[PDB]
Amino acid sequence: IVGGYTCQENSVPYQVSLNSGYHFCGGSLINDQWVVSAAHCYKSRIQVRLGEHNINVLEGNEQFVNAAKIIKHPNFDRKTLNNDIMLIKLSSPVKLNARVATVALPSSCAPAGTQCLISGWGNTLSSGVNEPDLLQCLDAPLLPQADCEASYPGKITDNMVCVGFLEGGKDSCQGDSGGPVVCNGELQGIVSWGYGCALPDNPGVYTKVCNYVDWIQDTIAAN
Amino acid sequence: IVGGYTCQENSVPYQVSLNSGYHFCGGSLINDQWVVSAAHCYKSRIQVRLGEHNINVLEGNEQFVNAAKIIKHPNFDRKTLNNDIMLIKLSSPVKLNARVATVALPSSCAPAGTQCLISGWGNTLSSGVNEPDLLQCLDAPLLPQADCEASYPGKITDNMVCVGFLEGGKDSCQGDSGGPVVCNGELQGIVSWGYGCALPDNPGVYTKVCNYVDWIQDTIAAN
Repeated sequence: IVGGYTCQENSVPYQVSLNSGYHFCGGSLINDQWVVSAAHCYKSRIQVRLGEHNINVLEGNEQFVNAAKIIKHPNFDRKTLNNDIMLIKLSSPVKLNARVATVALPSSCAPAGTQCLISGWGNTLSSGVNEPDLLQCLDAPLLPQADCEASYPGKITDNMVCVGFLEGGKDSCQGDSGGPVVCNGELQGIVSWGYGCALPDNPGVYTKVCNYVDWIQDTIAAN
Repeated sequence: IVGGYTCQENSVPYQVSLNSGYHFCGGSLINDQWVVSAAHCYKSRIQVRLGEHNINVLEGNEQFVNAAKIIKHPNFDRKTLNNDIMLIKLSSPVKLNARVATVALPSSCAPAGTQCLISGWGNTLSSGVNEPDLLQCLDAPLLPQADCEASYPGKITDNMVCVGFLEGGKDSCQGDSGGPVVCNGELQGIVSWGYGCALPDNPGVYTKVCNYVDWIQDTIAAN
């Protein structure tokens, strides 16, 4: 997160860190056994870390669980990052409590103009890299699809949404990938891609989660 | 390397990749058993990969050897990155040949105005991150110490040198760390730090290797 602020400890209780020996992506806990992340965060072994605030210091609220099934959307296209969504079933349910809780799936697609919260331990600089220890938060609005399509001529599908500021300075960045944008209590987007980080006229683009609620539900049920 | 070009295959034969399960820094082979890298690339287990061109495809010229002793400069200061130099003794000597060869230590400190070659598999973008598969090369001059000190008021020691372009656009970046800047056949610098990557007025700064030749020699001899 570039241009954000440190989240109050465990105030984003559905945020998880996906770790392979190091944090490489974030995700959202949607029930006590399933996590939604970006299909481009796929790795064959993933340890999911919940209850995290400082990703590097054991603070005493963490639960670390291994992914048992990691399911990428069957139409995920690696080249356009269309359908960049993945589901991870944990190998055992987690203990839901104050610092570890669920986020709701969307009842409808949020309108342009909605303020959302994006969070993650991803890159905090618009040039070079600096990985933060503490979870970062960003308040940012959902942008009109016309503004999204204008920034990325020919690359935005109906499954992608832009969130951010066209003047730049504040955005998600590599490492935030797979994590949440929550607007009015529901998961509306997943951090997916953008050109650079926090650049003028290059807003971040997010998987539009209200397009996948049937798939997320079919898949949890069949699994 | 931002703004560079793909090196001809195995034309930088002293370049090595330091790997912990992934490439995280570069270095230079200075004899058949010792590698010089940046002290900030220190990890307790390192696999050194030599003969590399595509860091991701076995091409048939690689030699992969484990580090046996990893020695950081005793005055390395983690906060200012002063004395950012480290020596790695390989657990067995490598087979020196066309694609795996030594680079010479400096006979004197190169003058400002010298053209050098910097290489590495580090970040290729000035905003966001993109790691390349193929080794990248950059031709860049050594800058006057006054220009270096002017860009970074209060942070340049006598052990640091700037290389690059004050207009920005071309620079080394995270991941190139620890690798070589060679000028007229001798290792003159080690990729160390800079603000951002390829930004106007923020040239990269490098450990000045001609200040450490006695230490490098003492240390190889005592070990």
